[PDB]
Amino acid sequence: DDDDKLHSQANLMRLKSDLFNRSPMYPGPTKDDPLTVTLGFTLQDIVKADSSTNEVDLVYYEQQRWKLNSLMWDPNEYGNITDFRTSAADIWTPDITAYSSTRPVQVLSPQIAVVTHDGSVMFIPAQRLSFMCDPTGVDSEEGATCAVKFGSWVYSGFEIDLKTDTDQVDLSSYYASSKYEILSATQTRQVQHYSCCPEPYIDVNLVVKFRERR
Amino acid sequence: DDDKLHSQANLMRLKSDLFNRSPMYPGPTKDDPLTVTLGFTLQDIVKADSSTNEVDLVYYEQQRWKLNSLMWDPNEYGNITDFRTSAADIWTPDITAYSSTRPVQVLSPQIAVVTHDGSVMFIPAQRLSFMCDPTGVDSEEGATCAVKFGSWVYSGFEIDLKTDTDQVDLSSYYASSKYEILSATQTRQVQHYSCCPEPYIDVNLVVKFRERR
Amino acid sequence: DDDDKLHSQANLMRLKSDLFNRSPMYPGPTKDDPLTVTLGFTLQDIVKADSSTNEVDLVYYEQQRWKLNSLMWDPNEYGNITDFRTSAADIWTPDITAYSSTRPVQVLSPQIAVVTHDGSVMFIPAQRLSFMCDPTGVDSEEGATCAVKFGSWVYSGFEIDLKTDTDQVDLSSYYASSKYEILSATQTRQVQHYSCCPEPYIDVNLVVKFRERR
Amino acid sequence: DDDDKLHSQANLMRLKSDLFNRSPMYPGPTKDDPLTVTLGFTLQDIVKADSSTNEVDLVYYEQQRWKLNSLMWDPNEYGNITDFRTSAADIWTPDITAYSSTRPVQVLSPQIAVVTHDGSVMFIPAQRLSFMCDPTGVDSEEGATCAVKFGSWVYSGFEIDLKTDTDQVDLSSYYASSKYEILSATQTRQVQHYSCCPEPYIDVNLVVKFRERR
Amino acid sequence: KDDDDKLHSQANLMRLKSDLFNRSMYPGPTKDDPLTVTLGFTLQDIVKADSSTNEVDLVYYEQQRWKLNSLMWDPNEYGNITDFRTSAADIWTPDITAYSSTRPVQVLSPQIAVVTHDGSVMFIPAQRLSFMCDPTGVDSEEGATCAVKFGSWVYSGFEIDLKTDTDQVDLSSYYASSKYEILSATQTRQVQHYSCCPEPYIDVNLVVKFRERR
Ligand SMILES: Clc1ccc([C@H]2C[C@@H]3CC[C@H]2N3)cn1
Ligand SMILES: Clc1ccc([C@H]2C[C@@H]3CC[C@H]2N3)cn1
Ligand SMILES: Clc1ccc([C@H]2C[C@@H]3CC[C@H]2N3)cn1
Ligand SMILES: Clc1ccc([C@H]2C[C@@H]3CC[C@H]2N3)cn1
Ligand SMILES: Clc1ccc([C@H]2C[C@@H]3CC[C@H]2N3)cn1
Repeated sequence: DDDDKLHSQANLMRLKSDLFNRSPMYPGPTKDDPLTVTLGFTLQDIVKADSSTNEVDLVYYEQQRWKLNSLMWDPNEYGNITDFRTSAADIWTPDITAYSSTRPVQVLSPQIAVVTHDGSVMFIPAQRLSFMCDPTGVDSEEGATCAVKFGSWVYSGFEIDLKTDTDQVDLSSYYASSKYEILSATQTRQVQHYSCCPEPYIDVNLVVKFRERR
Repeated sequence: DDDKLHSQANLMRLKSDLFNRSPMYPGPTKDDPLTVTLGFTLQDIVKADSSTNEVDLVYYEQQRWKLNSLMWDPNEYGNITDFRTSAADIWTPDITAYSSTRPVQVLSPQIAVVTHDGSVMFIPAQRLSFMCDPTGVDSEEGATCAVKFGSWVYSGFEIDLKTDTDQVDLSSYYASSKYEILSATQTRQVQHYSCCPEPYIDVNLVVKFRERR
Repeated sequence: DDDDKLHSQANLMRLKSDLFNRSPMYPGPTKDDPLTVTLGFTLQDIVKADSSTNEVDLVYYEQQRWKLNSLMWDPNEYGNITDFRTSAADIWTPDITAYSSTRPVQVLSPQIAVVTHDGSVMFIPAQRLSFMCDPTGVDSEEGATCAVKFGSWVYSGFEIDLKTDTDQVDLSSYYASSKYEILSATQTRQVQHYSCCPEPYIDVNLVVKFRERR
Repeated sequence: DDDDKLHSQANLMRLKSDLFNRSPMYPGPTKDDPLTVTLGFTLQDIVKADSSTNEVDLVYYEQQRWKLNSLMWDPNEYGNITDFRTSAADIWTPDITAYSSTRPVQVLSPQIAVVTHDGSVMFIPAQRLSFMCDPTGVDSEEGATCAVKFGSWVYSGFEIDLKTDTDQVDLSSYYASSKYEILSATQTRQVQHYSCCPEPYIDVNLVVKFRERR
Repeated sequence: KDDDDKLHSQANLMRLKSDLFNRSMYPGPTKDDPLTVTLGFTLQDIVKADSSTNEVDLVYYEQQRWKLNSLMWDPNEYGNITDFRTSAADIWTPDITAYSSTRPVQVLSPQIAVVTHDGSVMFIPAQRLSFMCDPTGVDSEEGATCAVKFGSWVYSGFEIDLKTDTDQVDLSSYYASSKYEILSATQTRQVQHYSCCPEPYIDVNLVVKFRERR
């Protein structure tokens, strides 16, 4: 049964080939082919809050899900391969960007996604973000409140739509011994209009109330 | 399903037919001058280091230009009016801050939008450290600083700049920033440099600011 | 005279060619072809502990080992070459990622591995890591305790399995005059489940007890 | 004129393709075929003088100019194209290096150079340099005084020679409101010798005298 | 006259280089076919000693020297070309790495090496290194004392050997005005053994004894 191993790999190498070098590179969404990306935020730590610049440093991971008929296949032609991991470079990925960011976002996780036979893609980049947020109040019972919104930078609402599965930011993995404890963190979808462009823009707005321990 | 398949067969076609045959339109020439429109939305003045006289801004810079070479007719492609593309896939203008003091930091996806008339728009969100003496930032008057943005390699006869208005966009300036803005103006300038015979256009960003109170 | 050197080289260039550029795959692990990676940690220095952000900086090396039938050769027909060094780019390498990390990991070693005729691969990246770690207690007899877990970020337990050779993290090479002395450092295998995914995920958890030297 | 821009381009695209793609790119100067770069500095600002490490940070741009015969063409064979801009990684560029630098040089500007028909090339990289410089006295009448030498790292005086246009640094762009006032800034050709190598090495010595701006 | 002579000299060096790389190739040292690098340090400056992390930052240049068969030519087929400069990435270079480093080494110089007709290569990368080093006592008569060993990361004592030209580090270029005076600096050949692997590994041990100025 090392022969069995060899087939499962002949097949995966074939599925991947037939997908990525047959009808090459899906060109991103268009008005005519809109795409909805599901966003979820696991907040792990509020690393730093610089009260003299009003920047705050978060480490989270952001879970992204979309679906593409172009990534669809029947397992029964690929030997019951239901899914597979691939390089995030190998496929179109959504350009989800933090709007109040103040340094380039730092990737903490491997650039790899998982594609399923229904053409559904899931991708979870863990990131360190520095964003505009005024920590005044972080040492009072009330704490301080901060927001940062995540959305497509280039695609409108007619091209990319966003939706969350839940309002509650995942705090189950929040670092126990963090300098700051979480009081609430909500992921909410929003529409904004910008002075650049006629169309609306979907973002998911992350709102975090927090304070120092003791 | 079916209709989706076509509008992507088309997009893959347009993209292909454009970027191949002239892989690289090779940039402007005196023969083929190009004007790029600049706008600045100021988001935040993060930091003002009075000990080094560096100031830190976070803004985004909106760039627009036009290229016959990116021109196409919607009816050739099933009414595709425009599309998103990688910023590496196309020629982009080399707009550089002149009094910058650290490499500019890109905060946005490197992607642009191309329209059927061959007009391109691109908006890099940037964090900039530039030369600026914040003395006065703690007085009613505040402190004034300037930093000029312009092509680094292309002259006025190759790239020209113009702004659609002189007021820097402050509608999205951070409400709880350490510094409040008093005025921010984007104005076109001509300078000459000791390096080169021809004139060089820059858009000069002028910002008066003071500490929030 | 010197001709012998020339053969050993023709033959290494041949083995490498026949392996890499006459492919037959390696697409990474799948359920049908699971892979077990051996992890070992040599802890070199606790560089910094920042009490105000609850971040700690470690310098270690991470010894990885796996096996691949696809990298297997009969040395007889390659001038009796038993192994060779290759660029880590030139092969599939496991995506072993620190979960509590707070800045991207810093590579301190050459991006090179050694492959043996049995298809066994060993790769030891030296790294600087910053992770969520609360140093409170670092200046008491007891010291402070911190954990960081290392695992595949994208491959589950059905694709990648992890195993240590020993529970003892290697302190042989730990800096003598480091700001912090180690009181124990244990590498222990674990299974977690995550909100993202149906299947379990293996990680090796590094647990470090430390305090300020005298 | 639609076509009068298609021709201009096809020519430039072909011109470039003739010089690099079709031509074997020039292997740097030799003792047998030497080369003179002409260096110039525009000093823009002394950003930081750190008297706890004796590092000073300058921001300046360095005008570089050399002539290559491999880079000559006939504007008659390319629709009268007297010159063009191209990326610095398409051509050979001199390795002019700061000798007393303490942090790898930071590029403030795009990596693009201008080539003219007679083969002359100009390159103006803008940079930030941390170099070894005791700033004691920077708060007195007479100020402090600092040197940093630029010159080829690898090529000696028989491969690369240096010229300046003038031994006055370009203070025309010095930041009027800089922490530091410039008192003098001179650039001078020099010959050194080092242990490594038997020939002499040519540098241009930048010497700044400055004080904290009253 | 000279226009032709410099077109010949170039065509030969263009040819010679394309003879050595674009044909004839060298896959690093083997036990079969070993190699000795000769290391030498010119220490230039101790920039920073951070007593809060026990990190020291040196700025030095490292002279590397090895000899390769695959790199020999006869100047009479290549018009008396005794040597040439070429990019480090066109030839094999040793992976001499700092063992006690805390931050990835920073390259202060261009990556170009010199190859002579007898196959010998010289490569002098200039570097900024942060390494593990308790600087206590640095403000006393007797100062502090620190070691950092450089040596191959992957290659054993049977693939790469090391030798130094002298046990004295070059302080003839030490920054006369640095925050730290050097009291001694010696480079010493050493053999280590590690858990990971069976054979000896050779390093050169750099040992610096230093104090703050006055
Ligand atoms: Cl494609 C993808 C992204 C993220 C993940 C997650 C599952 C485990 C836990 C976090 C991360 N690793 C799994 N797969
Ligand atoms: Cl190419 C492009 C088009 C539009 C934009 C803008 C839309 C969202 C909000 C500001 C910025 N991102 C940015 N880039
Ligand atoms: Cl290749 C090149 C040509 C010209 C220039 C110059 C244009 C602006 C002003 C001085 C410098 N930057 C810079 N680089
Ligand atoms: Cl390949 C090579 C040869 C020589 C050098 C040296 C010559 C000058 C002085 C030190 C360094 N720069 C550096 N690299
Ligand atoms: Cl492929 C490989 C082999 C061996 C090693 C190790 C042996 C010496 C000590 C640490 C590192 N260098 C690291 N990587």
